[PDB]
Amino acid sequence: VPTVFDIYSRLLKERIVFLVGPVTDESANLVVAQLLFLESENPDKDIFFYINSPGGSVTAGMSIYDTMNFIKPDVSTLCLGQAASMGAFLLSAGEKGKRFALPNSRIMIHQPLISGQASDIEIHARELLKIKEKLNRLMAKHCDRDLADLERDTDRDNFMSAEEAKEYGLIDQILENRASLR
Amino acid sequence: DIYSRLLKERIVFLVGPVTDESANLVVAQLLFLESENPDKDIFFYINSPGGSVTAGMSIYDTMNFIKPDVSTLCLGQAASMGAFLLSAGEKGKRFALPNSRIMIHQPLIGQASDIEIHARELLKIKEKLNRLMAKHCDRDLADLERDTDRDNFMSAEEAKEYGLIDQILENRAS
Amino acid sequence: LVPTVDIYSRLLKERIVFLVGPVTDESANLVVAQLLFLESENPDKDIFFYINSPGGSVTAGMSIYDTMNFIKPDVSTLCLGQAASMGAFLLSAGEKGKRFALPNSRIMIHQPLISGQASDIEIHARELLKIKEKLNRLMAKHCDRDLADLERDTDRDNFMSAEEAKEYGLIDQILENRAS
Amino acid sequence: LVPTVFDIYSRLLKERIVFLVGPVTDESANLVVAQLLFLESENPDKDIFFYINSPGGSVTAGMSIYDTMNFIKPDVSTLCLGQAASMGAFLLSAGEKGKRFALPNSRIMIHQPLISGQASDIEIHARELLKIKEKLNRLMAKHCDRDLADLERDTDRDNFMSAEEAKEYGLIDQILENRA
Amino acid sequence: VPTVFDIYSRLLKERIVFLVGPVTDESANLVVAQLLFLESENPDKDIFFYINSPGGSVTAGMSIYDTMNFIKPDVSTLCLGQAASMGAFLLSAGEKGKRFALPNSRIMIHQPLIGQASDIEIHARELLKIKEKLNRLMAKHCDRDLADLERDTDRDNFMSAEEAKEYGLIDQILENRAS
Amino acid sequence: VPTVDIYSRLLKERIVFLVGPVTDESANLVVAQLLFLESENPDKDIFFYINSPGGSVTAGMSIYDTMNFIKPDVSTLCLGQAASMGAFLLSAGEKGKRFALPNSRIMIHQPLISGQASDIEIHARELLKIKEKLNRLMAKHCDRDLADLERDTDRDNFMSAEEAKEYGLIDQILENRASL
Amino acid sequence: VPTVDIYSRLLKERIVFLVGPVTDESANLVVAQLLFLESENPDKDIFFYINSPGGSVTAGMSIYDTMNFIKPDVSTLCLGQAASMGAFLLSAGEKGKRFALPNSRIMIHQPLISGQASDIEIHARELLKIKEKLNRLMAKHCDRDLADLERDTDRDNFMSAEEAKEYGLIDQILENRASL
Amino acid sequence: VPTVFDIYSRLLKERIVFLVGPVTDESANLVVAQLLFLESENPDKDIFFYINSPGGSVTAGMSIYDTMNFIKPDVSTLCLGQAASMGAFLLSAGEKGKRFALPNSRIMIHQPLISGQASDIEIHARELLKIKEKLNRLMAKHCDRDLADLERDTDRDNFMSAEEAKEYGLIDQILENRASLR
Amino acid sequence: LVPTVFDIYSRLLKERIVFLVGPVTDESANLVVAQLLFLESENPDKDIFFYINSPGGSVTAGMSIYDTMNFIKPDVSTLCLGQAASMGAFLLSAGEKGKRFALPNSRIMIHQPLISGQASDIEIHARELLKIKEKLNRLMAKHCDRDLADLERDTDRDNFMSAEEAKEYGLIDQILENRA
Amino acid sequence: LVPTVDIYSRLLKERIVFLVGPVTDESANLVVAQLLFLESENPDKDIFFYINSPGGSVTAGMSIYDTMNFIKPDVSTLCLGQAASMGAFLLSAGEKGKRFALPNSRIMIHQPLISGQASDIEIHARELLKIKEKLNRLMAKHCDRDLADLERDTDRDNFMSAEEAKEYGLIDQILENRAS
Amino acid sequence: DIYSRLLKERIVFLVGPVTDESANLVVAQLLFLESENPDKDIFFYINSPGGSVTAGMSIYDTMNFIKPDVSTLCLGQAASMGAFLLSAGEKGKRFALPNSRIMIHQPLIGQASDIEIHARELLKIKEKLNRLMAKHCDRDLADLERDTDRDNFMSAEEAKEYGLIDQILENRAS
Ligand SMILES: [K+]
Ligand SMILES: [K+]
Ligand SMILES: [K+]
Ligand SMILES: [K+]
Ligand SMILES: [K+]
Ligand SMILES: [K+]
Ligand SMILES: [K+]
Ligand SMILES: [K+]
Ligand SMILES: [K+]
Ligand SMILES: [K+]
Ligand SMILES: [K+]
Repeated sequence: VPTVFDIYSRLLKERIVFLVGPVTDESANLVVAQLLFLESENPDKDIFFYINSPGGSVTAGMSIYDTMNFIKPDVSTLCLGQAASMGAFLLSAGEKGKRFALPNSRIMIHQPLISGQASDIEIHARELLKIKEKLNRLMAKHCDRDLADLERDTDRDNFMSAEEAKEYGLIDQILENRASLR
Repeated sequence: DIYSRLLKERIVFLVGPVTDESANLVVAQLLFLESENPDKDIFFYINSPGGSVTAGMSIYDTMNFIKPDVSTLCLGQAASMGAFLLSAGEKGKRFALPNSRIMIHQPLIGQASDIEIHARELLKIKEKLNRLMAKHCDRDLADLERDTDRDNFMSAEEAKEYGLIDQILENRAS
Repeated sequence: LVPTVDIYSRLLKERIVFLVGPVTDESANLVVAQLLFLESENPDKDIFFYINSPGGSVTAGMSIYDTMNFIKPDVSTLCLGQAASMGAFLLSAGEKGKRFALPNSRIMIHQPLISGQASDIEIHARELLKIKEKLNRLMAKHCDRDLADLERDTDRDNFMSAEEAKEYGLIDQILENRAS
Repeated sequence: LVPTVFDIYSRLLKERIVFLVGPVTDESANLVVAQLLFLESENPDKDIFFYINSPGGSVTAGMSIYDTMNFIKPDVSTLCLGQAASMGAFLLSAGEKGKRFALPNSRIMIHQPLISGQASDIEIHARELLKIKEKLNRLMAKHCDRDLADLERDTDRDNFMSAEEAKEYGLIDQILENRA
Repeated sequence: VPTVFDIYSRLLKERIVFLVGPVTDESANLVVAQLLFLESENPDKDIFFYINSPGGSVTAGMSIYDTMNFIKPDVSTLCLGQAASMGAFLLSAGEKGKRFALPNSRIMIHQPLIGQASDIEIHARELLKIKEKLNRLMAKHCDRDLADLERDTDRDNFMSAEEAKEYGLIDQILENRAS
Repeated sequence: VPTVDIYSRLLKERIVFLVGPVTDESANLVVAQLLFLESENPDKDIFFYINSPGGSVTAGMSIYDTMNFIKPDVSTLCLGQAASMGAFLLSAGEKGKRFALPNSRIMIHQPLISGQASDIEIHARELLKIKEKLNRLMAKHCDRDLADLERDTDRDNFMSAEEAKEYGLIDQILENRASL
Repeated sequence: VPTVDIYSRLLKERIVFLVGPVTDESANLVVAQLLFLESENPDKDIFFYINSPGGSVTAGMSIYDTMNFIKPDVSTLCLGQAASMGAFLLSAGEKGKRFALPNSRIMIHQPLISGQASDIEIHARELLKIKEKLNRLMAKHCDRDLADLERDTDRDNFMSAEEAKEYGLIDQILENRASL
Repeated sequence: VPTVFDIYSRLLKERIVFLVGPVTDESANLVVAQLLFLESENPDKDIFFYINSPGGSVTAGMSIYDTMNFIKPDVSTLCLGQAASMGAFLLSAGEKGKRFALPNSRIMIHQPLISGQASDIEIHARELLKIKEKLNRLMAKHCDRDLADLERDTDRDNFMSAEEAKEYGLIDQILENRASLR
Repeated sequence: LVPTVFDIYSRLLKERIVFLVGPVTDESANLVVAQLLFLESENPDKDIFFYINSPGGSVTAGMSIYDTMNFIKPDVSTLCLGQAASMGAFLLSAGEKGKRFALPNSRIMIHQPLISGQASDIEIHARELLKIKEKLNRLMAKHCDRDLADLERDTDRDNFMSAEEAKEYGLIDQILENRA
Repeated sequence: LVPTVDIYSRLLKERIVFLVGPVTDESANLVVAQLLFLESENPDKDIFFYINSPGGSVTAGMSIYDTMNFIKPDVSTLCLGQAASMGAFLLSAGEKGKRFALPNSRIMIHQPLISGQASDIEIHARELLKIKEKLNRLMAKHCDRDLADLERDTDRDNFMSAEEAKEYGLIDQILENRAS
Repeated sequence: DIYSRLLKERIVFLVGPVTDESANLVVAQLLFLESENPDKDIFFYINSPGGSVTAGMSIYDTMNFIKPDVSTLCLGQAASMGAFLLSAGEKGKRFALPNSRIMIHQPLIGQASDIEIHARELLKIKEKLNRLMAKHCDRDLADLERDTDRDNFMSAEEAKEYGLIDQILENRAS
């Protein structure tokens, strides 16, 4: 990581935080920690959360989501490359009006998928369906859409261009260069 | 071979895990014995820890389909599907040797939509087997749900009291 | 590890043929060979095809299906244990009026599954979708059902009891014993 | 693992039926060669029935069967069941013209050759592969009564065909639904 | 396996049945099948059950044990090489007066050995029931007190043929066709 | 890594490297260097040196959109090779500032890849969307017609520096700082 | 193996097969068949069918010396392929009775292989002795000059049946029993 | 193995015995058993021992050697393909005057090679050297040569053509076809 | 694992020494590229000393170094220590003429390219490999002041050379025994 | 896992360089780099090269050897533990009069060891034999011994005590302490 | 780091197996400590099961070569080459902690010609180490051959009586 500080620590001084690759407990908590630090540095200035992720752990992603909502600074989100599954959930969770994608980003949403005794399978199946239901409800809220839309649109993999994600309510604006924003 | 010779005495064995292959071999022997003589008892000796539910159901439904009475005998152990099949023997002709042990328990083992479908199917299987075992044991479904929630080991005498077998045989003095 | 009197050859004399376990080229062709043999021994007598299978290769299954329909004897089918996917397809393909299940059999139906360059992925995706359509049209015919029902009812795994399979049109009768 | 009757495949050999099932290997191909030579020796004046359910395999092992078919006196009638892909399709199309058949739900697939050191050696083996590619196209066009350029176009990528499409192409002569 | 009949089927004509190596469901049931076959052949003649086994599955061993007592023929036992754990249990289960060992055989006896806490509890309890029943039956075979067997199986207990005769596990040691 | 580290020292000269496979992590490191250099001075050119066989399409698009997004012109330099997504990024450099060294090689091709039919259908459609979008963008980079890119990427297409320049993928070949 | 076993039945017709790699065991089985046929009748031709990619040089020499040792002429037939030691044995057949089918292929090359310098020296010298001896024998089989074989086996040399015949490796190409 | 008897059992009726591939306890004892059987069938008729072997276990080879010397029938030996190490030892052990090779056979002789505490290594090293010495002495006897020749000529791998093996004393005659024998 | 002085290789970089050790990979080659670019930036008027002990590796990674050597202003003097084989020899011979050296017991080896799908793809990649083979021969003949046909002859198989033989060939200019 | 005051860098200040374990390109080049560094720090002061190595790559060892002889400082060598094969070669290559061993060191010398097509095996066998001759000539010079002695004495592994190595000419003195 | 700090107190550790790398790290620390002060004692703490003979000899010869006295201390265990090095400490300054254990034993580990060469070398090594240990212990070579034929475990007191160490230290009260 090229020092100049290492490059990512240098960009954190500009209040940029990256989520790259799969969402795990460790990658999620490092994002969380940066969020908490930037709030400590300045609780009123925007934070810029750059997401390039295929998704990953649901609980790890929820640690990021809840921290984004907790802290005082607005967390603006930007998809580069892709935001799929939990990546898309988090992209759509950015401060409304400050959710962005670059022109050739790809977004994808879908229902939960997973890798004992019948009693235990019942317990975990019921929990998995509650998780599916909660994510559809939260996403509907982010997207300003009907819950029935999210139930329909996550039954199988739903790949979206940047424009399709904006029309869906998942992001607010597509930025090709600086000139954009409106 | 020894097992072919004993088939001539109308003896059929279930030994070791219940698989599609081991179950169907039992099914074929049952159908053969019925073809040779549809009216004479068959002796089904079970020493098995269980295995596949559908493979076991192929044996169960064959036992009930064919004309011969299928007498069952537990030697060593009959656990899970082994115990189900032991209890399925013709009533009055279900036996265990004195130091046999029985064990009964509930069934064991993508997208959320698919997990839901399969969990539902597993719970349907669990209830059907409990209802069928209750019928074999002349007990209630609620007793079987109770008593199979975790592994439930039974001696021969305990199995007889429960209704899974009719008699314990030390020797031919019934 | 077969007993000898072998048992499956002895039962082939009673015109009984088994499909047990996954459908592969080798397991399917052994069935084909038995069907052709039985037709050779007597072309007018029914054959009894006992099925306990989770399915497998579609093309291997189609070799069985087309042989069942080609040969002169009626092929009666019996599900014991389970008939899932291609197994269910074959169970439903037996001579109408002679498709049976034992009472605690399980049937399951679903759409095709698969467990390079974009051009080639395109060619193979199109072929898998053609297979999906053909099997729905064929199953709808076996079941005396509408294509739109089969398309719907196979989108995900669809488990059926013996009585549900009868109501659906996949089998004709449930047999509890030799008095049904 | 084969039923006894005295082995079922040997029993069907008495009916002049020869199977090719699964991948074409030196050993599986020579087994077909051996059966063809045997059937010709037993009676050179009766057709042989070559049933194919194969995804293909080694080109050279396939040519050993091909040249044997054409060498011996009997007409080798071919039948596709399940599938005949790559070398399997080549051999299906090589059956005596007028005696090439498919069952209704069999599928055919044709394509150009595939393979799964020093530059001088890469050159040598590459040259041989393209020689195989051109030869097989020339022979397939001959089997299909088609122009070489059609086969060149149609074998660049995997080309799947239903029995009706394969008949229209010239690879088979007739589709058999049953004994009618 | 050489042929004459293969060698073991030929010795079945002498009513000799072998248990060799680890006791498994499959090895145990093959023994049961031979015992049942010999009883059908002649229920009034003794069977000679030669044991060279380190032990194995308790339930597989019990299937042989109960069959030995179930069938009409006397089941004479002979240890060659070793009879350890379940092998020793089966050796001592022979018809009393007809349990034998060769002079350099070795016998060994010991106690049985091998999820959610609830399941561990269930299985530990079953293993301890196994422990008590096995001690109860061995004391019966050896004509000893339950407390002796409890004491003497807490850890591995190796016994010579003479020691095994002294304990009550066998009746006679055979060097030649002696007795 | 020699220390002054060598890559940070060259970052001072606005040199950024893409070496080896394009992954989420290697692509994002480039993005961070591009963003950093923009912060340091938004009007001076950046020199993006590429020796890469390709890799992830979406990881590469993250580099692409960043190149087009920031104010600095991103000049590209192929050294060794620029294949697939590497060649894509070489061609995305600011028109007039795309270069290769004389024995560099470029290669272009259509996308490559290494469940249920419904899902296979969804991903096949998305892959063909990717193929079309990339052909559309490359045709623009090269000031060529889409049908030329469709034709010219059906299989691996290797190009010398001189061939890549004529194609419109690069602007100039640089032997030294006097070939400009 | 179909039963009459198929290979024993063809052994009655003095047909012996070499299929797949030449190993000590496959080579010695051929030797035993050749010796047996000599015992049955020492004056009638033997037909040695070869579909082999080669294998062990010494195992192959055991076949060679046996062919030359026994009284019967050993006619050879290449089907599929005869490569390396396989082609060597094809060419060792009784001159005038070496054949190939029309789409057979032959390949020839120099020996291939897959400690202390003193030992490496010993085995390198023995391998070059093998190379020379085999080139010397092949030149004789083909009625050609040694320098031609040295030149023509430096790398893999693939030959059609027509090319192998012109070379002197085979005598005739057989389409059927009328091409003779 | 083509029945006609299987082919090798058929050739055993003509008193032909094969050793093919590596010499192991099991392959050696099967050769031994055939030797004992043929002696039982007829103790005065020659036996023909065809050898195509790279060698193998020294003790297993010695079981063959000693059985060949024990039984009443002469054991004539024939190398086809190759006879290396213990294969060569056994080839050279055939009845003198009846040791043969086909024209392109290869023979090879060499000293023993092999795949704890120093005391144990000493014991096994001393045994290995005794084995080396005994094989050189026995081979010298088979070859009618000086022991010093065998010590020299087995220090490293010594590959021999059929003619070189005949001149060495290892075989008696090379047979190209039936006409040979003398 | 490098001694501290501030790292030893960085310390020798202060003396304008650059090492290539072991296989040429994208990452090891770009590390050399980076050091060359750094040394030119620090002082374009001083020679760089490129010490090579390498068995070769990726041709394209080697070309990235080659083109950089020729691109930058400094003379890149090369020195063989231990060995320079394949791409290592190519780069050694590419040093500024008059400044190519070997130590007395170093060894050089040159050879043609090596490599360690569908026939259409085999053709494409084979064609590129032979293009690499001809290009490298043309460039080596240029480095060695020799005729192309000499390099064609002399690189067909592994060609090992002592320092004195490599000097006579034209690959190096002088052998250095010590500082004299 | 080095202690810090790191220890090997601290001892490099006293002009001590270690070779420990197998000789590889990387371990040899680290030594070369230290030798060149020490020469740079002071070209007239002795360097102390401590060797505990079983040997390894000949070409990597030759890179060390030629650097020892090239640089201006005398390189004194010290064997501790063992110096086997290339380690012994390097121990013996130290400045004459300044080659030492500790009293319980072990030295061992032997001929080279190595742990495709006949043509290539020939080329490489010839190169291994050239290496064998060069190392014998060079060791004979270091030891002030005849080539015929080194040829003889390296045919198999030859272990030497410190006193035997002195008598042989490989070292000059055995050092028991700083009073020898 | 902790070990760098203790090196400042002239403490050097041998922990775990003796390898070329672990031995040479010890050698380098010994030479460094001598360079810093050639006259002050060095404290070499050994907890080792042994390992490579030649790697151990590199330490041994360095201990004897450098000017500083090398005091040795066994903590935990010193077995095989660990025990050899413990006994090699400057006489009068070889120590063990009270529950240390020592163990001594003989050395442990192609063509017949090569096996002969290496077996001979192994037996030469065995005798040299026995002669050297005898010297350290003020014992006879024949005692050491006797007493190392198989693993010979010794307590601290047994090791002191044998001559491998001089004193057992419970604390600084020598
Ligand atoms: K916030
Ligand atoms: K019944
Ligand atoms: K029909
Ligand atoms: K024909
Ligand atoms: K009894
Ligand atoms: K830009
Ligand atoms: K002949
Ligand atoms: K004899
Ligand atoms: K330059
Ligand atoms: K010097
Ligand atoms: K000292």
